[PDB]
Amino acid sequence: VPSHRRVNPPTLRMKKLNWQKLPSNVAREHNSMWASLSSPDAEAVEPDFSSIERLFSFPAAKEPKEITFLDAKKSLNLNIFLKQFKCSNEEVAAMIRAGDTTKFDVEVLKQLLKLLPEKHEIENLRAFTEERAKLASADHFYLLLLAIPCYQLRIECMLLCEGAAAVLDMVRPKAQLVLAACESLLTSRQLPIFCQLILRIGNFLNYGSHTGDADGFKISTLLKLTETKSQQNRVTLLHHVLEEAEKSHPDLLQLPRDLEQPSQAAGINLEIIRSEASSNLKKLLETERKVSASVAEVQEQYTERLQASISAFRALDELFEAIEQKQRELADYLCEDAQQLSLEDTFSTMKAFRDLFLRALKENKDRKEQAAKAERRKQQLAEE
Amino acid sequence: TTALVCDNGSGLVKAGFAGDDAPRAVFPSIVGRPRHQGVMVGMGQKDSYVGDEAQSKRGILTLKYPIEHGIITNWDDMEKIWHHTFYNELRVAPEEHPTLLTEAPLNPKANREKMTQIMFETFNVPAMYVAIQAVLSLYASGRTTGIVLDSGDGVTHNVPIYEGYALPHAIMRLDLAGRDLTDYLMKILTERGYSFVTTAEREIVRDIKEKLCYVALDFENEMATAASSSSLEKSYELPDGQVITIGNERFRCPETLFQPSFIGMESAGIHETTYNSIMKCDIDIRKDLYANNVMSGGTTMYPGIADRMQKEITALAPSTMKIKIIAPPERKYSVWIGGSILASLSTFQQMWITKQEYDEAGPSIVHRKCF
Amino acid sequence: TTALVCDNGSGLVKAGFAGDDAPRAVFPSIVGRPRHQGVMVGMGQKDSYVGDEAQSKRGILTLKYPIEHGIITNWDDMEKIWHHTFYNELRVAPEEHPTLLTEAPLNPKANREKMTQIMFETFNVPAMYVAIQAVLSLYASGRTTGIVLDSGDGVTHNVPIYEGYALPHAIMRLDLAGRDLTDYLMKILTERGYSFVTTAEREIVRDIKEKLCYVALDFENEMATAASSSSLEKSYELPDGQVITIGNERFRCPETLFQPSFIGMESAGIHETTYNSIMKCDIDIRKDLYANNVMSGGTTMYPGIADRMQKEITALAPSTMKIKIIAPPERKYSVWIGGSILASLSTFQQMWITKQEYDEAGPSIVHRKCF
Ligand SMILES: Nc1ncnc2c1ncn2[C@@H]1O[C@H](COP(=O)(O)OP(=O)(O)OP(=O)(O)O)[C@@H](O)[C@H]1O
Ligand SMILES: Nc1ncnc2c1ncn2[C@@H]1O[C@H](COP(=O)(O)OP(=O)(O)O)[C@@H](O)[C@H]1O
Ligand SMILES: [Mg+2]
Ligand SMILES: [Mg+2]
Repeated sequence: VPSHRRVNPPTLRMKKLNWQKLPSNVAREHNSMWASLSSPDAEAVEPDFSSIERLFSFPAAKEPKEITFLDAKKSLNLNIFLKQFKCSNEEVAAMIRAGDTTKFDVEVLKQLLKLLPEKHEIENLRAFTEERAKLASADHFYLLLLAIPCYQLRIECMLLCEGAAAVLDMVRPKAQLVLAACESLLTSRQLPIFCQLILRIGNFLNYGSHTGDADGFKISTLLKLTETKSQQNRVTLLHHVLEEAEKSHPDLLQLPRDLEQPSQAAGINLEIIRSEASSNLKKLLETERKVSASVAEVQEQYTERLQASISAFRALDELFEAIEQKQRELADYLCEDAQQLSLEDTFSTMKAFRDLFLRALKENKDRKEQAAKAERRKQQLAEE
Repeated sequence: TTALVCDNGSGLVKAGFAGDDAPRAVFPSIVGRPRHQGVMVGMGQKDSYVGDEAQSKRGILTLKYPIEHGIITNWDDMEKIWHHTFYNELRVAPEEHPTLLTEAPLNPKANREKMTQIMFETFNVPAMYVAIQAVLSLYASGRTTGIVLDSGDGVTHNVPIYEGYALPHAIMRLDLAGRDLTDYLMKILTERGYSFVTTAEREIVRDIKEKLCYVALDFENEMATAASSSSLEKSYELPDGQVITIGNERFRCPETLFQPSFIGMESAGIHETTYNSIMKCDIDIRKDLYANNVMSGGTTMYPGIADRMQKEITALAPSTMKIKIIAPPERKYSVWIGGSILASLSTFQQMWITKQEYDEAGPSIVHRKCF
Repeated sequence: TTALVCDNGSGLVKAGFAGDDAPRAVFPSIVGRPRHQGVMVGMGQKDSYVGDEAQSKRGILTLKYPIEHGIITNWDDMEKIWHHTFYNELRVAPEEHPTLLTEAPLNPKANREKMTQIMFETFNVPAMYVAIQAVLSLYASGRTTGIVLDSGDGVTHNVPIYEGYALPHAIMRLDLAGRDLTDYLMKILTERGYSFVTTAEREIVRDIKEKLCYVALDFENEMATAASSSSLEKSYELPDGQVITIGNERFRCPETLFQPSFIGMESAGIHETTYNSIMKCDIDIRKDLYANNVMSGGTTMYPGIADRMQKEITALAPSTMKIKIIAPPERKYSVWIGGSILASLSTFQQMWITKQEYDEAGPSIVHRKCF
């Protein structure tokens, strides 16, 4: 008998508390308690619904035709985009037309190109004939955008000039660092004397074997200096060489001074920035050709900046060609063929070896400092 | 109808009307209870001070924070915080105003159920919304994509988001923020002989953390400068008239944000947490995220955090692509500013959570509606 | 004299004597250093802890797992692990026991040369032989020719073997193993609703992977009954009281071995790398490759992996209805047990590398005796 289900409907709205459900077929099993509860002989306690309805009930007893041709999501994104400028959209269409770069970085122009008007949207805006004030801020911004002749070309000039300036200021000091790196690698002063000391100790060590009696090595042998460990497994060969060089010939301690421009390597891949620079120069040439087909206002707005960008990227391509020529010189310098990676492997090699030089210097200084401290402690315990 | 934006943060509750630039009611979230006895009969000796009255009368009060590590622990206190910020500060009826609310990422679901049921059953509203704090912090910056690091009072969490799509797996959370820096400042101030043990003194240590502390650009050079010369020592006047002078503690206190081993945590600094957040994303969208690092929360008010953060990210990441830090001066209220931007839109009228939706779907439609 | 066999594992280094049924020492591949600063005396506390001692005191220790994906990168910590493995775990000196060793397949040649020169110069063993883990894994089953799937904690490989000699051209690599399965298991249990940020939670999920997870005979059919299976849903109790419920994920964690597109990479599975590795050999050996297919590692303890390997090789290869994939019950340590079988024999005495061979030939003897 469904005695618990027989409930009068309350006239007020009641708070809904959450709990999980069990189904009805699982409910009325014979060994379940609900076979006994559904019997009339069960002790049915009647609660006071009036006091609970006093307590736990709820205390709660234009121009919408904006005629927007967009959907909700793109209008929402364009409203978020429009509200960042803290000004009217008339000023926005003004500095789109006037050619200003102060308030437009790469991401804002990327968002603007990602919220371009579509063909049916432009057709619905042009077929519109009623009052312009009835439209949304999004549609009025699109009408102001369509009022600008060749607006997409101007936004592309904004995006490509700002991106070209950013890529030039990123790539040009690093390409100068690569040029200074390979120039200092081609002409180094104490690096022959360091190789003199290394090959003197190495030809002393591997006597009487098939690996002995050599008169040179590649630059990768500078990585293999760290693989050497002593009987204590604490002193490397590089530690012993710098410890002897600190006593005998300290000019090798000025060895990172000539090679500080090889330090930090390139840290990049040169083909990625070269492809990006070539793509940017191709896009600048295409944009200059498109502006040349456009009106003279766009010409006086953009042609000097496009020519400066094309000149700077041409100087960058000349610098890349110089990097290629010095790469061939560095391949012949270390006597390795040019088909293998002799540019990024050599810079990562030199950055790794200079970090090995700096840690070997500071660990030799720490070893001498702790030896001096232990000697002072021994003299202390001998005094006392 | 003017909506209400009410960021119920761990540190300070920031509430006001939508469509405005600055929040009207900014006040810390503490409940003060008198530990002593009353002898002076009458004059409204009310037993639980909430808000700025707890701040002003703090010398006789035990202060309890209802929010601990971005989790609403004490619920009666947090209801008193909501009652004070609706009735005493804004002085508005909740039944005639929508109320935007904020939340921390990776929150428990039953926590959202509980705030939804208090915001629909006790304080009845026509509509309300729950949003991620980092997403509103990004919307204050006006860009659609980027990574937002938010360091509140209990949580420093990283959320990268690309075109509004918040990546769930690349969100993570580090429990090291302003209260832990305050406790470490109590621990290191006893080296100079200044003792602060009471909860009343936590406001004083939080105040000197707000006023005098700053992020060092390099920790070792600032150590050598502080050890060499006493040029960086700064004085503070206590409310009892005593004047203290602190030295290296101006930069040893935010350095826990970059070195969590000071307070004894195995996890790395916020730069490494940002980096590991970036590697969890897809490799194509990382270029957008590296140039769009957005700070929010008042723990980024230290005036050396941007250049040090740029240095740490540029050192740790590969240097191929652009590193740019977005640190607006009003990023302390960027959660509230982004809520005011989001609440005042014509498209937002259909993402409101109405009373009828609550009656249909319990306090559970916020899971399937919001992210 | 009895010989020593050690499996230098990515997640578990095992060590013991030749002829034993089980390895005497099983310890994780960890090196611990003290996490906080502090010196005192404390009755001579050790500067570095390794293995079970590092596992036992691991709260005050930062750990290092120095093998990355089967391949050795940090060499000093391997030297410390080998010093623990001889001098304290088995309590031996390595200059009189011949020592069998294990390598990951497709090992770099400089790693093998460095391994041999550290065995001969530092430890000064009188005899050492490097074997691929798959060749020892075939030796535990007791045959000399065939392809073997070996998935440990670092990396998955399929290696063909001819008369005890491996073919390095047709060895194939799949970039997942039990560590990657453990990471994926934390990922989909986090998607189920849990969170594992601590050390002990990761060890509990490792023991969940040890106990509950299995491979079904059919993935699609067991998906088809996944909501309706009364026996699929298992659970586990953490000792502080947390309950972890696992359902279909019990056969989604190891099926990453069969289909690596579950996690988001397009690499071939443990049956597909096996099939492609069989076709890259000479044609004559391929029936012997199918006839002696042995799975090995702790990543093959999932029950019902044998009949699923049977069904997948049945699907790819129409000639393999009736040939059975051999799954020993002790193929946790089949690398070690096959090393015990190989080193304990009296036919292996010629194949050891002497000290004089390294002295006259250089380290490159590891290219030419171990093949
Ligand atoms: N019973 C089990 N069921 C499932 N997984 C297990 C079981 N026991 C151990 N594992 C897991 O499998 C791995 C152990 O496999 P194994 O001992 O072969 O690895 P390893 O030797 O360290 O690796 P590698 O051979 O790549 O060097 C670990 O990731 C461990 O967590
Ligand atoms: N000017 C300041 N300088 C340094 N720290 C500040 C400053 N103002 C506030 N803070 C710190 O940042 C926090 C600001 O709180 P907020 O981020 O607005 O909310 P919550 O942290 O409660 O989520 C406070 O706890 C305070 O410790
Ligand atoms: Mg906050
Ligand atoms: Mg192993």
